[PDB]
Amino acid sequence: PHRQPLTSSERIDKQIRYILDGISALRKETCNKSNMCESSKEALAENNLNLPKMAEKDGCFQSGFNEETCLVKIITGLLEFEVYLEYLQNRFESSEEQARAVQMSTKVLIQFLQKKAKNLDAITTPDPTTNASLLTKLQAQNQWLQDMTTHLILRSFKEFLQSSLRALRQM
Amino acid sequence: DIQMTQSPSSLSASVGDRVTITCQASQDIGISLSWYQQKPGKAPKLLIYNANNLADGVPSRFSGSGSGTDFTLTISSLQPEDFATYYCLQHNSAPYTFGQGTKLEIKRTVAAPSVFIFPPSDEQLKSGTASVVCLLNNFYPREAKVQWKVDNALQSGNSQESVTEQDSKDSTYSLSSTLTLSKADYEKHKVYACEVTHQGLSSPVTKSFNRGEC
Amino acid sequence: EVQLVESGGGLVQPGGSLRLSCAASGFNFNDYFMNWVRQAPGKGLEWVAQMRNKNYQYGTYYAESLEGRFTISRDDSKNSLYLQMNSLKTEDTAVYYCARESYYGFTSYWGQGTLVTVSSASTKGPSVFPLAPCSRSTSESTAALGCLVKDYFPEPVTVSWNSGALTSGVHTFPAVLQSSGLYSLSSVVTVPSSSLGTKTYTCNVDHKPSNTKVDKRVES
Repeated sequence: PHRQPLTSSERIDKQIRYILDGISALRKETCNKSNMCESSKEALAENNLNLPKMAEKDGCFQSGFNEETCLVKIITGLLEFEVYLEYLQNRFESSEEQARAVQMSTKVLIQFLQKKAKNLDAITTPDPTTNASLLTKLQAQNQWLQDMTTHLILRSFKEFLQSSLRALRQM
Repeated sequence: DIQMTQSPSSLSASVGDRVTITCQASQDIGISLSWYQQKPGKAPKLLIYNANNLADGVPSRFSGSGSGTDFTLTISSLQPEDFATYYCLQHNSAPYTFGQGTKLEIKRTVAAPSVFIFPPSDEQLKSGTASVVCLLNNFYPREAKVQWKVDNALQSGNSQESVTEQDSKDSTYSLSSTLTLSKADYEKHKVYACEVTHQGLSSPVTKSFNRGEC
Repeated sequence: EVQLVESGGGLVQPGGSLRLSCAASGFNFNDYFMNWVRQAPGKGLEWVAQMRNKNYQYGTYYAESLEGRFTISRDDSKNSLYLQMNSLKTEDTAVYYCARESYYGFTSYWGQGTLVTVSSASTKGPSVFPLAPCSRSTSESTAALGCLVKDYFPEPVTVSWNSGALTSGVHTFPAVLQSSGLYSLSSVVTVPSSSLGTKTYTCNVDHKPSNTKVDKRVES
């Protein structure tokens, strides 16, 4: 079935939904094994994590909406998530393709959004050295802490993309 | 790597007393710390896992406490079988790390050693070496000084010592000191003596023999 | 029951290499992380290495103090864990325990351990000499006798008295390492002095590394 060309915004919308679908498949696999995403003591794994999240000051919610500050926050947030998506690559075999897809699709999305931004002056790029050490730190942990880290990343990334999707529909 | 500081290194306590052992981690490890008990000649035994969970069959007088960097093992009303070496294990992030260990020993009343001296055997002497052995049997506390004298001359550098683990029935120690000489030096002398100083003795006790009388 | 059995221990020259093995049974070996832990004679526990499973890409971690001299590996088709040790030094002399790591990270099961001795000394059976006083005491109610187990290598030796029938009052002391590189220990027993000459006392010494067995009847 044929259609007209997607606009930039429609392309972005479709990209986010594709990533969410992939995150969903990853979540399903994680929660069907090991601790079954039992989350009572997840605060323990959260200590080592600085996961991006929306706040009202970011201007991504309908109330207090601000297109410029929101877009900056989404791009900055997604750039910060990338080290955590790299972490996820080793945690899924029997789902290699899916974890790979989520990671690649997020990179494509970042580029779409950076095109939409111009300028990128307010965009804080995460430090590679800090990211390499963080990744090492996360991988060194025992299996239980790694299962919890995995679940926290998936949930938090899902939440960030859901809020991003809603905000980008207003742009 | 995460470093562990376990305290104290050694602890002397009475049966029925309460003791605490602490471990500090060099960074936050959450609750990912476990406590091990080890008896002489045996593999370590898990007592407490994930900071506060008692292992199967572990008596409830054992309890673990703490989170983050500071952890405590408490033992209430020590029983004789509880005297051993205790270790914490950091198992948050590899490489995992054991603490330095706490050796927990029974406090008992002072017991003076029985002292015995043994000359070298004729069988050993055939081979050119003479071992003179002094035994201190069943004393408390562990601290004891043994000094060797040959024809009244204080010896240095030619003896080695060995001390047993605390006895499982009477809570005492025993010490064995060996003086080593060539057959030639052994034969040049007459009086072989071991002098023992210990808290249980009001004055030092000397045991000796004369070489030609054996 | 879970069983972990170490092999491959023994003596090795300074600078040498040794490969330890661990045969696991009674559980699905493939699913578990495994560790090596070591303990130098009379010293504290030292965590050595971790071998992860397939799910974790067979990742390996090592204590930093080892400076990369050791290599851990596994063979899941044989239910076996390995520790390849290189550039060995005397401070690597220890009992080495194979251990199963919990999901939670703590060590849950241990092998009995295998002794590795790093030394220039060669395997040597002990000479066993009697320990008996110069003469019998007439005053004292307690007598001591024993055996000196001299110049053997490596550890360990086992000593019993009267084929295991005499255990009360027995003290078998920790070996001392002599400047020659050989070990020496004494085993003593205290007995009522009235027993002397009414009964035989024989120490039974066993040194598996040299396959030596010695009975020494002590006359006092």
